[PDB]
Amino acid sequence: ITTKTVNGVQIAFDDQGHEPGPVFVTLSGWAHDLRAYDGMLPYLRAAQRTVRVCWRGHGPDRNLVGDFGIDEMAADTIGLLDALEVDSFVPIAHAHGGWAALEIADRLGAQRVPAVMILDLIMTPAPREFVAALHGIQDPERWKEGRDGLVQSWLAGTTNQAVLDHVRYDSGGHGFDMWARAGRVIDEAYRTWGSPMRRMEALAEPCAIRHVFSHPKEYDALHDDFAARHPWFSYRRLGGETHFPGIELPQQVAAEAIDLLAGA
Repeated sequence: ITTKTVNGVQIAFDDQGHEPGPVFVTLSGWAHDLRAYDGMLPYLRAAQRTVRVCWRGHGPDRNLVGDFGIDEMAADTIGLLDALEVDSFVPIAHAHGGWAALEIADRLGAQRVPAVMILDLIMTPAPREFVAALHGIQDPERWKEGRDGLVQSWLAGTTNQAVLDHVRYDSGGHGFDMWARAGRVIDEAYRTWGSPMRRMEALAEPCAIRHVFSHPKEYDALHDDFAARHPWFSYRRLGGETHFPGIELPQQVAAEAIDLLAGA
């Protein structure tokens, strides 16, 4: 694991592979790091240069950082990719990392970012149960309750050892400060855009987006309708038990990313 100072903050990352073409850039969700992509990584790096990126405050340095959100996540990873002289690249973002993935796509254009894959991101407007949990993890006294309740629904009774180990053992060293911030940023993201589908339609020059998921349940039909209206959009339900398709089904998700890049 290596680090750079980007925008005055410490960004940890991983740089593997030398195949030519667009670079895979992995972006995790809130309160976990590039180990979310340990399963996919052998397949990704065999295919393309692969850069796994941590968010600010998520690297080995677990000091509390200044408050930040989606605009900073985007500017940090862009500044990192500029420093690494990465040209065109394809973000792979887990759940609400997709908000930053889309902000990055929107900032650089379709030629510098020709595709984006998103993993298990709520595509409807935010359910009220969700918003309720986004406020419970902002609760100093009961943020742990909120997390366990989010986690338990993310697992959905799974037996997949990789997903179990990642949630139980591989996301330590975070607390109220980061979980409350995730509550703040995810809540404000739905409040501002309505939904990530609305977020996508606001892209001036939409690149190729693919949403890969196992958890929403409502509707694939909302996806069919979105794909039928926008040729740049695709999607695939994976059939996994969990909220973590990249960890539960790493080869299949990698195959999807390699497919998405091939098309674009």
